[PDB]
This record gives sequence, C-alpha cells and structure tokens, in this order.
Amino acid sequence: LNPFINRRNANTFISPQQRWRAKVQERIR
Amino acid sequence: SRIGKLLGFEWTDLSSWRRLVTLLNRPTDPASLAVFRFLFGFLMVLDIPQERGLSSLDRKYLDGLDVCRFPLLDALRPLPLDWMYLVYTIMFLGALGMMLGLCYRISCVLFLLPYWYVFLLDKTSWNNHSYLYGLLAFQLTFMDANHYWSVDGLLNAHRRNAHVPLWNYAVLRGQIFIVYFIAGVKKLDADWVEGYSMEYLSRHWLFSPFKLLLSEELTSLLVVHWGGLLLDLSAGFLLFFDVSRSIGLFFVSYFHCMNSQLFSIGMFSYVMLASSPLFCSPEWPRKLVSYCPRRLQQLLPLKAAPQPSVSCVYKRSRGKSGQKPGLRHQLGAAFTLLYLLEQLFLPYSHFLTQGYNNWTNGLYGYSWDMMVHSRSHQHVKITYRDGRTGELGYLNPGVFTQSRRWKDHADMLKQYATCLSRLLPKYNVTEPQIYFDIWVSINDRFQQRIFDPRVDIVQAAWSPFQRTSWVQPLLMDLSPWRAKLQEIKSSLDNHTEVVFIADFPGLHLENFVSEDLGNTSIQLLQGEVTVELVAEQKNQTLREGEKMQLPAGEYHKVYTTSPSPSCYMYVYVNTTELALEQDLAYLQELKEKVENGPTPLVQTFLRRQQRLQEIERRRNTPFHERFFRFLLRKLYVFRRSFLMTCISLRNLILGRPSLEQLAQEVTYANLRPFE
Ligand SMILES: CCCCCCCC/C=C/CCCCCCCC(=O)OC[C@H](COP(=O)(O)OCCN)OC(=O)CCCCCCC/C=C/CCCCCCCC
Ligand SMILES: CCCCCCCC/C=C/CCCCCCCC(=O)OC[C@H](COP(=O)(O)OCCN)OC(=O)CCCCCCC/C=C/CCCCCCCC
Ligand SMILES: CCCCCCCC/C=C/CCCCCCCC(=O)OC[C@H](COP(=O)(O)OCCN)OC(=O)CCCCCCC/C=C/CCCCCCCC
Ligand SMILES: CC(C)CCC[C@@H](C)[C@H]1CC[C@H]2[C@@H]3CC=C4C[C@@H](OC(=O)CCC(=O)O)CC[C@]4(C)[C@H]3CC[C@]12C
Ligand SMILES: C/C(=C\Cc1c(C)c(O)c2ccccc2c1O)CCC[C@H](C)CCC[C@H](C)CCCC(C)C
Ligand SMILES: *[C@@H]1O[C@H](CO)[C@@H](O[C@@H]2O[C@H](CO)[C@@H](O)[C@H](O)[C@H]2NC(C)=O)[C@H](O)[C@H]1NC(C)=O
Ligand SMILES: *[C@@H]1O[C@H](CO)[C@@H](O[C@@H]2O[C@H](CO)[C@@H](O)[C@H](O)[C@H]2NC(C)=O)[C@H](O)[C@H]1NC(C)=O
Ligand SMILES: CC(C)CCC[C@@H](C)[C@H]1CC[C@H]2[C@@H]3CC=C4C[C@@H](O)CC[C@]4(C)[C@H]3CC[C@]12C
Ligand SMILES: *[C@@H]1O[C@H](CO)[C@@H](O)[C@H](O)[C@H]1NC(C)=O
Repeated sequence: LNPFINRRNANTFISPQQRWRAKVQERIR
Repeated sequence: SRIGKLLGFEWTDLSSWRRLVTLLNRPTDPASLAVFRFLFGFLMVLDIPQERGLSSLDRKYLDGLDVCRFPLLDALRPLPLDWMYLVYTIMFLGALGMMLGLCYRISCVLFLLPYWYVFLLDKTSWNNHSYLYGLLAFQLTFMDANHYWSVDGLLNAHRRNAHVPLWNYAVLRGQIFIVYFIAGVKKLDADWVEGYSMEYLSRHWLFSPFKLLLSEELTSLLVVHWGGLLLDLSAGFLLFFDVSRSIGLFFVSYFHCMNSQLFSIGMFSYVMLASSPLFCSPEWPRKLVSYCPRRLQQLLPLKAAPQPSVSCVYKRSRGKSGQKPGLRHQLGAAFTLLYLLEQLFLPYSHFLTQGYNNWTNGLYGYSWDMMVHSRSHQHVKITYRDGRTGELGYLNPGVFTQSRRWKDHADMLKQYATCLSRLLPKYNVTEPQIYFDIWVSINDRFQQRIFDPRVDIVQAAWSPFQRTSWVQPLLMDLSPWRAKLQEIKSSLDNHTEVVFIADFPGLHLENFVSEDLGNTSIQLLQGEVTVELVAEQKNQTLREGEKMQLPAGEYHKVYTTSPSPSCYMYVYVNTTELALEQDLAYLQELKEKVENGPTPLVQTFLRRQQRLQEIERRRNTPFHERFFRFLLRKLYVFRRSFLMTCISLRNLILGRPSLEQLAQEVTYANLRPFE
C-alpha cells in the first residue's frame, strides 16, 4: 500500500481519535 | 469427628506422605466429572469457529501479504494457509472427540497441541478465558472423565460407571477457587475501591432496580465495585461449604447471567456457570435422574452400583489391609500439589520478568485482572530517518499490523520496529531509524507519553529479565487532580471539548491546529511552559492560571522548562460543525414552517432521521426478529467456515486446481443462503 503521509497529517494532535467501542483487553475482538 | 463433614477429611490424614497419597486417591462417583466434560466439549466445539478465527483464517494468513506478527518466540513461524486450515480441522476433531468421550486420550491430545500452538503464535490475542480454556484442556487430558455418560464405555465394559481417584475433583475445585480468589485480590487496587475503573457500567438498564433506592453515584460505587469485589472474594468460600452452598450458587449464577449480557467475552460466562455444579456432591446427576417422573426412567442407562476400577485405590478395614502405592498413585498427588503451587505463584511472578513490566505489570492474559485498567489513546506518530540521504519521513500508525496492542508494550514495539526495518527497503528506503511518540491516559488520568521519543527502537536494548530504560514512568503524584478534571469537564458546554496533557521536563510537543478548529486556547495548571509560534517564531512564557489563544491552520510548539512535570489543557470548538448545524437547523425549521402553512448537508439530516426512525421501529419490534437475524448470522459464519475448510482440505489432498474453479468456489462460499 502507501505507508507514507505528509507532515501536516502526522502532527494533528487534536482530532477525532477512533474510539472503536470499548475494546477492552478482555473483549473477544 | 468434629471436622469430618465440614472439610471431608481428618487431621490425621495429613500426617504422612503415605496417608496423604491414600487420601488423595479415594474413589469417587464420576458423574459430575462426565457432565462437566460433556459441557466443556460442547462449548469448545461451538466456540472454535467463532472466537478462534476459523472464519477469518484466509484474511489473516494470506499467501503473499506484508504483515508484522507478534509471537512469544521469534523462532515460531506460521504455516501456509492450507496447513493452518488442517491444524484447525484437527483441533475441531479433538474437541468433538473430547465432547463425545470416544477415544478420550487421543482426542484430548489432538485438541491440546494445536490449541497451544495457535495461542503461542500471537501475543496480541491473549486474554483470561483463552488461558482458562488451555488450562482446563491440560487438566482434563490427565483425568478419567469417560467413565460415565460416554461412548467409549458403551463400546467397552470397564469404563461403564467405574470409580475415579479423589484428586480429579480436587484439581478442578482448586483451579476455580484460585481463579476467584486471585481475581478478588487483584481487584484490591486504588483505582477499583475508589470506583474509577468502571464508572459507566451503572447506566445500563439491567441496574434499574438498584436505582429505585440508591443514587447513580452510589449505585455505581456500591454495587458495581464493592459488590463485585466482595463476590469475587467470597464466591469460593460460599460454594465450598454445604451450609451456604445454595446461596452461593444463586449469587454466582446471577453474577454470570448478568455478565453474559453486560460484555461480549464469548463463552466465559457459560463455562463458569457449568463449572459451578462441580462443587456439589459427585452424585448429583444420579439424584436428578432419580427425581424425574417414572415414564422417562426406563430409557436412560440403568442406575446401578458402580464397578471397581484400577485407577483409584480401596482402603477397607475388613476388605484386606493395604495396597502399596505404585508409580501411578503418587504421581497424582505430586501433580496436584505442584500444579496448585504453580497456579498460585504464576500471577505474582512479575518481579522476575522485568522486561515485560510497563505501567501495568507483566504481559496481559494470565494474571486474573479483568476490567481493572482502562486505556484511552490520543495520538501516535511514527518517524523514520533515512540512513543514506537523511530525509525525515512519517509512517501511518500500524501499516502492516492487524492489531492495536503494540502501543502498550515495549517488546511488541521492538518487534514492530524490527519488522518495519525489514520491510522498508521494499519501498525505496535505506536502513532506517524509527522513533515512536505515543500518548496514553490510563483510568482517566492526564495524557502523557509512555515511551521516550528520542531513542531509536531498532538499536535499543531489550531483555526479558532486565528493566527497560526507554519507558517513561507513570506520573503517580497527579491522581488527586481527577476530581478537578471531572469538574472542569462537566462545567463545559455541549460543543466544547477539553484535553488534559502532562509533559516531562526537557521535552516538547509539536502540534498542528486544524483550519476548522476555531477558538482554540491553552490554559496552564502547574509548573511553567513556553508556547512558540512556528510561522512567526515568537516564544511566550506562561505561568499557573494564564490563558492563551492559538491561531488555526498553523504550527505551534509547547516547551516544558520547569524542573517538575507540568499540566495544561486544550480548549477547542468545531466552528465548522457549529456553522453546519446552525444552517441545517435554519433550513429545516424554516422549511417545516413554510410547508405547514439532495445536497449533502440535507443528506446528513435525512440519514440521521432515517436511523432514528429505524431504531425506534426496532425498539417497538419484538425480540424474535432480532433472534432470527442472530441465528442467520451464526449459520452464515458456520457455513462459510465449513466450506472454506473443505476447499482447503480438497486442495491439500487432491491437488491444486486451476484458477477459475477456485474463484467460483470462493464466490459460492459467501452467499447468505436465505433472508
Ligand atoms: C486464602 C488461601 C487459601 C486458604 C485455604 C482454603 C480453605 C478452604 C476453602 C477452599 C475452597 C475451595 C478450594 C478447594 C481446594 C481443594 C480441596 C477440595 O476440593 O476439597 C475436596 C476434598 C474432600 O472432598 P469431599 O470429601 O467431597 O468433601 C466435600 C466438601 N463438603 O478435600 C480433600 O481431599 C483435601 C485434600 C488434602 C489437601 C490437599 C489439597 C490442598 C491444596 C492446597 C494448594 C497447595 C498445594 C500444596 C499445599 C501446601 C500447604 C498445605
Ligand atoms: C445435531 C443434532 C443433535 C440434537 C440435539 C442438539 C443439541 C444442541 C441444542 C443447543 C442449541 C445449539 C446452539 C447453536 C449455536 C447458537 C448461536 C450461538 O452460540 O451464539 C453465540 C452466543 C453468544 O453470542 P456472541 O457471539 O457472544 O454475541 C455477541 C456478538 N459478537 O452464545 C450462546 O448463545 C451460548 C449457547 C450455549 C449455552 C450453553 C449452556 C450450558 C450451561 C448450563 C449449565 C447447567 C447447570 C445446571 C445447574 C445444576 C444445579 C444442580
Ligand atoms: C514456552 C511457552 C510458555 C507459555 C506460558 C504462558 C503464560 C506465561 C507468560 C510468560 C511471559 C514471559 C516468560 C517467557 C520468557 C521467554 C521469552 C523469550 O525467550 O522471548 C523473548 C525473545 C523475543 O523477544 P521480543 O521482544 O518478542 O522480539 C524482539 C525481536 N524482534 O526471544 C528470544 O529472542 C529468545 C531469548 C531467550 C531468553 C530466555 C532464556 C532462557 C531462560 C534461562 C536463563 C536462566 C535465568 C537467567 C537470569 C535469571 C534472572 C532472574
Ligand atoms: C442445497 C445446497 C445449497 C446445499 C447447502 C447446504 C449448506 C447450507 C450446509 C452444507 C454443510 C452444512 C454444515 C455441515 C456441518 C455443520 C456442523 C454442525 O456442527 C455442530 O456444531 C453440530 C453439533 C454440535 O451442536 O456440537 C453445525 C451445522 C453445520 C455448520 C452445517 C450447516 C449447513 C451447511 C453449511
Ligand atoms: C465487571 C466485573 C468484574 C470483571 C470480572 C468479570 C467480567 C468476570 O466475568 C469474572 C469472572 C470470574 C472472576 C472474576 C471476574 C471478574 O472480576 C464486576 C461486575 C459487578 C457485577 C455486575 C455486580 C453484581 C454483584 C451485586 C452486588 C450482587 C447483589 C447482591 C446484593 C443485592 C445483596
Ligand atoms: C470561545 O470559547 C470560549 C469557551 O467555550 C467562550 O467563552 C465563553 O463565553 C461565554 C460568554 O459568551 C461564557 O458564558 C462562558 O463561561 C465562556 N466559557 C468559558 C470556558 O469560560 C468564548 O465566548 C468563545 N469565543 C467565541 C468568539 O465564540
Ligand atoms: C523558544 O524557547 C526555547 C527554550 O525552550 C528556545 O531554545 C530551544 O530550547 C529547546 C529546549 O530543549 C531546544 O530543544 C531547542 O533546540 C532550542 N532552540 C530552538 C530554536 O528551539 C528557542 O530558541 C526559543 N525560540 C525563539 C524563537 O526564541
Ligand atoms: C506442536 C507444539 C507447538 C505444541 C506446543 C505444546 C507445548 C509448547 C505446550 C503443551 C502444554 C503446555 C503447558 C500447559 C500448562 C501450562 C501451565 C501454565 O500455568 C504455564 C504454561 C504451561 C506450562 C504450558 C506451556 C506450553 C505447553 C508445554
Ligand atoms: C470536527 O473537527 C475535526 C478535527 O478535529 C474535523 O476533521 C471535522 O471535519 C470537524 N467536523 C465537521 C463537521 O467539520
């Protein structure tokens, strides 16, 4: 694929994270 | 005999090794053991296609894809897809044989070996119930659980209602007791007793009866946290004693029934529920089949006196004196004692493997600590430096990884760095140097770095028994700020967010404020920081309580100069979101007013309204339709797994066909039979 990004795209500290549900370390997935 | 019924034995039985061996080999009814074996086999058969990933093996283990893998030992490597499918088939056959009781030992080994191979092949899929399943299979491999309710005994004559040694029940009871007690002791943490780990679980509708007489905070602290700790600490003691056996059984059943619905942990709740009757009398199935109406008592196998067996020993006062224990009787006692010592010591063995000790002790999966620690990640940056020219480049976080657990462990980070170093020359990059920058907050704390961003992980030194030097310590002397943090978070509007950051002295943060992030400000809390503006190159020192305002669409830097860690916040609003929502509200309310007397912006509201209407209709819709959909999804998964396994078996045995046949077969595999 493309494993590279820009400099303005790798430094956005404040952004919608992801938060893929709870994703606790005891969940099946 | 005062203590001859509250414990099951006497004090004189533990005075010598021979007496202990005689006690541990006491004959016992194998009925409950057989029921547990049947239930465990059935649950494993139902679980293998779902949780172990048999349905996604083709996706996970493609022939020529670039992926970084995280095994316990780098010497362990996976096989091609066909051989992985064969291993899964062998595991399924072993589980089926274990359930049915046919060829007990062979099936037990055939389930045990590939299961542990798959478990050790990946460190990012470890949890507590998989570890429990492995331990249970290991224990059942050495037990005589086919002496009742089996198929081997229906073909044989000696495995038909024989007797089993006492330690078979002792090992299982001890395992369950250690599970409960160790979980309870691990829950004696500061973050648990103060109600910080699970502060949102009390809002579920299953806790409604408790809200009638208790407040939300009181029902979240008293019931979820302290009640859970008490039940974990007292379940084994309540279950062991026959006086309080019924009450403990009711409590544990209620607990596991709620847990099966609160989370999605697979078949953990059902295994725990089925393991509870093991604490009852060994002959409960016989009484249960005696209590049924007589019209159904003539089809089940006849209830008669069990026949003698060679596995156990018989000590009688008139029926001869004593049989000298051999190499099979003492081995059972030795295995019981050593296994219980190992199970008691392993969860507290984190002072030896110091290289696996991050913020949280040890590798996750074998310490019986569930839901205790919660992690929220804010930002990950990967930066590589070309070793030939020197250009600075940036990689996507997790390009060749199929998991996200590498951000919390140093060994996984080292493995990822080495994998990237191997695969980067494929993309016109010379020998690189990779630096990682990860911000993690644990249990609603300040966001802080976990690894040093100035160290090259490829050339760093990591050892299993040596404490890692590039792991940042957790700022323990900042927890009491959590009340103020919650107050500040709750004292905000419905469109303003806040992010709390703690920085170490000597480091700096480079941030790019987005164009749409208007009205962005930074406020200091502790220590002193210097805020820089890259475009115009202007520093500005700040102190406690001061507030700034940062322009949007530009870079800025925050430097920590105090000799102590400093804390500050970001306050920002999505002005684009505000403008879009206000114009949408205008265009909707005025349109409704005109009507009562498309474009993407209207499309978003149309989709939201459609989703709300569908949710309301589903809520009004009875649960039978959802049950039917759930059954359909499960049947689809099972059929896909079976078809792909058959395809791979045919390919492996007969021979590799042409490309066209494989495409047709794969397309037929995914069909969603009926809807
Ligand atoms: C807090 C740490 C632990 C404190 C001590 C525990 C006190 C009792 C609470 C334990 C709850 C469940 C754990 C059970 C573990 C194994 C014992 C067991 O299952 O007993 C069954 C069985 C009798 O059963 P029945 O005659 O059916 O009686 C039915 C009971 N109404 O008991 C025995 O045979 C006991 C065997 C002799 C002791 C050997 C087992 C003890 C294992 C200890 C683990 C460490 C191994 C070596 C011990 C070193 C120190 C002694
Ligand atoms: C082939 C013909 C054989 C004839 C008879 C067949 C017997 C089998 C009948 C049982 C029904 C078969 C079930 C088939 C699969 C059902 C679907 C299924 O398992 O779904 C999983 C679903 C959970 O879904 P997740 O995927 O976690 O959902 C979240 C989505 N991410 O799991 C289940 O429903 C588990 C169902 C099995 C429960 C086993 C119950 C055994 C425990 C009872 C213990 C009894 C103790 C009694 C106490 C005695 C006291 C004296
Ligand atoms: C064998 C399977 C056991 C399964 C048990 C599961 C539950 C228990 C969980 C145990 C957690 C860790 C204990 C295992 C220790 C062994 C780990 C190990 O050898 O692998 C580490 C390492 C891989 O490193 P990563 O960072 O994954 O990869 C980096 C390269 N890309 O593997 C190796 O390279 C092999 C190194 C061999 C080291 C083991 C030495 C053998 C021990 C004997 C030495 C005696 C003691 C020495 C001093 C004692 C001081 C206390
Ligand atoms: C007319 C044409 C389209 C035939 C297509 C039929 C398929 C829908 C059949 C063929 C193979 C069947 C599967 C064969 C074997 C099993 C194993 C069986 O395993 C069990 O778990 C049962 C025993 C237990 O409960 O432990 C569950 C049903 C399933 C997936 C069957 C589901 C339906 C399948 C995929
Ligand atoms: C989520 C909780 C614990 C994590 C956990 C889980 C999920 C398990 O699966 C475990 C299995 C075995 C051992 C430990 C496990 C474990 O640690 C507490 C959840 C709290 C629970 C929902 C509250 C119910 C208890 C109440 C107080 C009973 C009420 C009784 C009074 C009315 C008298
Ligand atoms: C930028 O955002 C801040 C914070 O959301 C706004 O400050 C608020 O101003 C109102 C009055 O208009 C006060 O009632 C609030 O208490 C203030 N918030 C805080 C946290 O003190 C500010 O008005 C916004 N500026 C613009 C131009 O929208
Ligand atoms: C802004 O203040 C910093 C002081 O923190 C000045 O010096 C930098 O200090 C950091 C702290 O370790 C170093 O990493 C940098 O190398 C220093 N230099 C630069 C250019 O960042 C910094 O020079 C000041 N900038 C201006 C424009 O006055
Ligand atoms: C074909 C190959 C890969 C099969 C691998 C089988 C070996 C590695 C498996 C089979 C049984 C397993 C053991 C079963 C039980 C325990 C007890 C546990 O508390 C620590 C791990 C330990 C000691 C396991 C280590 C791994 C083990 C020895
Ligand atoms: C909200 O802000 C994020 C950046 O944090 C931005 O990507 C997103 O587009 C904004 N929302 C809208 C509706 O524009």
